[PDB]
Amino acid sequence: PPEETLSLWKREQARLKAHVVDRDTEAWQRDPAFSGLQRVGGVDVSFVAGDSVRACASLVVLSFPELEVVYEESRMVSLTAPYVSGFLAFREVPFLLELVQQLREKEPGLMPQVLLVDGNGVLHHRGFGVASHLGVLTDLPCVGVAKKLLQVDGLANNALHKEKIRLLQTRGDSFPLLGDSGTVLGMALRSHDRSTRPLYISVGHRMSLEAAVRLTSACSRFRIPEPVRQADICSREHIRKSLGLP
Ligand code: NA
Ligand code: NA
Repeated sequence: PPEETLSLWKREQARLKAHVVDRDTEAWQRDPAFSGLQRVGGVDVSFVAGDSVRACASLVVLSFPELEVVYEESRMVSLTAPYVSGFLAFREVPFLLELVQQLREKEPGLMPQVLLVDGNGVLHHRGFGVASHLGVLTDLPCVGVAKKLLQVDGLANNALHKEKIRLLQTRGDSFPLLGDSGTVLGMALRSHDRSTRPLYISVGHRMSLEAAVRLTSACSRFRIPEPVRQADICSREHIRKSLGLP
């Protein structure tokens, strides 16, 4: 894309990042068992294999703590914004925001109290990933749940990182991800007793990192937390139906 587009995207990230709230704002977030939390949402965008434009965007809502799907919606979309590392949210957030608003008007009684986002929050090139960008615009508590480590602010998958993973033992075990300067950007979380590869959790909006990590653990029946896993499944199924794939 033109340099003017990146410059204005950077400025919009800065505008919105100033609205990120990196503390807990709801009583349910400050309770050990999340008393008062009833619905947790999950979001996904998945590209059609062999394509960088056509994709499926999905929103699911699950009951908590039962983790049963109570709402699901998937839509095929065309991601026409250019792809630039550090700016993925500009491709994906428009469609996820539209799904949340459709829910808010169609069935407000099913609105999630928090979203688990397949993507990063403040652990990001500019401290403002998809989870933070979606969180600020929806004004919903949002957690970034990433399956791989984004190597930003001096973070690296190095010998130290691998030894810290070795010392993770069970579901719920976690260690902090410290930016080169001293800002903790997220946590690596072992989400399942039988998997060694952690998830990388960071604040999106309106949650503390400690609470976000605990919520992600509470939502994990398998390695991928249930709201994220169900949104991924919904997108894959919708693509296969829409394109007639066996
Ligand atoms: Na509950
Ligand atoms: Na271990």
